[PDB]
Amino acid sequence: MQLTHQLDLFPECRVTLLLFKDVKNAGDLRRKAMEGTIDGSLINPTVIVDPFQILVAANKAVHLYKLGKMKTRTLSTEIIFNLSPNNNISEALKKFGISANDTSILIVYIEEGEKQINQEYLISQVEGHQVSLKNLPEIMNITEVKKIYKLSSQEESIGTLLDAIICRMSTKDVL
Amino acid sequence: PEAEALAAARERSSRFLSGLELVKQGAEARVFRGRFQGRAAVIKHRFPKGYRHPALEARLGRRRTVQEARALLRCRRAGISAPVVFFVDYASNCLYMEEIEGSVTVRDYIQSTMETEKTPQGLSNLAKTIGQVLARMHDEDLIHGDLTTSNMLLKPPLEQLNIVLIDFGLSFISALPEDKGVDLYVLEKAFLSTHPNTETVFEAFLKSYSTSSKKARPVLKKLDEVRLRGR
Ligand SMILES: Nc1ncnc2c1ncn2[C@@H]1O[C@H](COP(=O)(O)OP(=O)(O)NP(=O)(O)O)[C@@H](O)[C@H]1O
Ligand SMILES: [Mg+2]
Ligand SMILES: [Mg+2]
Repeated sequence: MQLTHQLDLFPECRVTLLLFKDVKNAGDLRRKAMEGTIDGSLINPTVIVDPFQILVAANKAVHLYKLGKMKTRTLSTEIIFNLSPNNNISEALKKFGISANDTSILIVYIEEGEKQINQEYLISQVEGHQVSLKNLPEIMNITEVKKIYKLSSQEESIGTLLDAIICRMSTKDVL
Repeated sequence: PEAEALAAARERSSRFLSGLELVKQGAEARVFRGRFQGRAAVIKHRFPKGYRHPALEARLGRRRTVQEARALLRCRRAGISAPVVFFVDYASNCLYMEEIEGSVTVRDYIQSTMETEKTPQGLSNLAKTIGQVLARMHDEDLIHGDLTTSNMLLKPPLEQLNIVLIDFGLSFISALPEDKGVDLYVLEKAFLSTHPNTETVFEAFLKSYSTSSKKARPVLKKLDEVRLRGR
């Protein structure tokens, strides 16, 4: 099943998370996202350590989308870029996006007002099993997180990994 | 930036901020508290005063906000406990950060500890810990820019002496021992005219600073210079 949160700063916008395991049509979904035929952002679920991560990225994405000041082409790509610790757009869509061999995929989309997204059709497009977002810990790989964010011993000594992750995401646009 | 779009972001951000619990209306900024996507949060709004050239006004709010955001990142990476940055809105100059739930400023702990103890000697352990924190901070070449006892919090459980630094709007990077001693001298002045008869306690912090920083000797010599020159 799904996970949905309102955005505090943009109250008419819902952010919805969908998680899938045993995904067979990985590369196909990938090319369908490049095309613009599938809804939302396809994210590498193994380096997401918490929905708060996705929500911080979605909040900054909607903020710059409304300002017409995004770094990437679309809202869907902006969400993924904000997940990156650094400002290299291409490394970021490649790393935090889905690979051809992914068997786990996370779908994040943003609805505003009453314009809904065909959730059934989007689930309809994935050859895999939509699991509760509660299973995200099973799919998240702390080793890969600590590697792609380059998290210190020093950072672990004064907070969570989530906390260091959020701090890099939230301040990279000034560093 | 489209004018209409920008103004909409500003009125969106103040609509949100209104309704929140005001924590502190300060000289340059308002601090509110609330929730940000499920987490306990504090929001520092560097509001425009209208009493000056709005270009100068917005430049100032922006530079403070960018300075604090940059420092809070640099603290986290360097193992220096300060609030996690959630989101920085540069259209309005608001910093969204984790609230240090239940915190007490170090100033309030000092005044409340010298009204019951009647002595500063119970504060020595506080002093030592602060020496460690500022030591590590200075050793990564971070200058706080406004070291006061109101810009240090104590994270519950209060008695473990878990210190969290805050207010980095004037922070910056420098290996200059003079800049570090100036940082310490601002703190000493703060002590002098906030917590009377705490000179024993500043020296206690200084001793522990000397011990936990191996770049300390030049810093303390420059601090003596600054004490003398007064600047
Ligand atoms: N992250 C936080 N968690 C909890 N309390 C906080 C936090 N940040 C600030 N506060 C409280 O709100 C006050 C404002 O913090 P500060 O960063 O010093 O803003 P300021 O601009 O300096 N306002 P002022 O100190 O009056 O000039 C602090 O003195 C604390 O009492
Ligand atoms: Mg202050
Ligand atoms: Mg301030």
